Amino acid sequence: MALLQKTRIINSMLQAAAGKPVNFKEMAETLRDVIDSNIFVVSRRGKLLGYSINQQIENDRMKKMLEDRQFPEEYTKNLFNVPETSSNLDINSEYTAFPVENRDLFQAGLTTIVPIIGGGERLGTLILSRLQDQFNDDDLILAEYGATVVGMEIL
Amino acid sequence: MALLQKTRIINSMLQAAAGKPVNFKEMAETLRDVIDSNIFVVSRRGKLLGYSINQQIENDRMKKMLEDRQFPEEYTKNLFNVPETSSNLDINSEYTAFPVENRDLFQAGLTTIVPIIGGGERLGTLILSRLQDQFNDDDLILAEYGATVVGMEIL
Ligand SMILES: CC(C)[C@H](N)C(=O)O
Ligand SMILES: CC(C)[C@H](N)C(=O)O
Repeated sequence: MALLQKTRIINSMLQAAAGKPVNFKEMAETLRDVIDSNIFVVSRRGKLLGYSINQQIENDRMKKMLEDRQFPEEYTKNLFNVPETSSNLDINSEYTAFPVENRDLFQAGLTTIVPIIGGGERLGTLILSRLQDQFNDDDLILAEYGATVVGMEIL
Repeated sequence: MALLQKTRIINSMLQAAAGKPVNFKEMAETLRDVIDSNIFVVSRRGKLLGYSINQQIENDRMKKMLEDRQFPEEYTKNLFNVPETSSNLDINSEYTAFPVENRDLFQAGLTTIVPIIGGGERLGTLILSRLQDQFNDDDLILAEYGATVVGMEIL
């Protein structure tokens, strides 16, 4: 589908949701639907504000992070070192959203890191991951739209 | 410039502005910059919440509307009859944003009507107008992004 269709999908969701008690789970599921990727909305200190999983993986440490709603400390800290969107980061990147013990299995795993920003403040990070299919401009548009509005709905 | 560049321009503006006292003038100027068109954010009852003019026109009734920050009653009412974005509406459309006494002069004037919606409620209308150049998907994406976030910043 065309980009305008996908943006319309986010827009209808935003239009109906404003105002109800903010729903990051819903935003993550929407982005997952239009970007076709795993979605994690991660706070400054690693708290999962929302996520939506597009691939079930059999890694226990990963399943725990989602049950805990908490990403690792070091990994989460290091996300501040990416000041601007950085896309198509491969399995060997320190920023990969796939678990490192499974690099062999997820050799084609791609990660996109999107700073969530609001008031000149890095409020969090929106992480996108999936297998094999390179992220393109359209995915970035949708990703950044979502990160911007999440940055707003965080306030 | 690519769409992703233009969306980045709106995004930086939104990112710095949240939160300061909402600024519809700034939003209108931004959209004008990226869509290259006149921009009017019109309330349910015709109040100009914001505008940004890309073409100065010599029509006094129009200059008054902007000084008053109020569009006409009938015209404003009839905007509810457009439930979804309707673009590239010509000079002879009842929805035209050009003054009707100057139809001859503005024969190539095109208008796009974008419902501003929030909570299942039509909150207003975002109107785009310009001469000669047809609106395309990219303009609509930018227009609808802006209308959606205006619908939110109205709440
Ligand atoms: C999955 C993510 C948090 C990181 N690459 C890790 O392996 O812990
Ligand atoms: C400009 C607008 C409000 C309308 N077409 C009019 O002529 O009054």
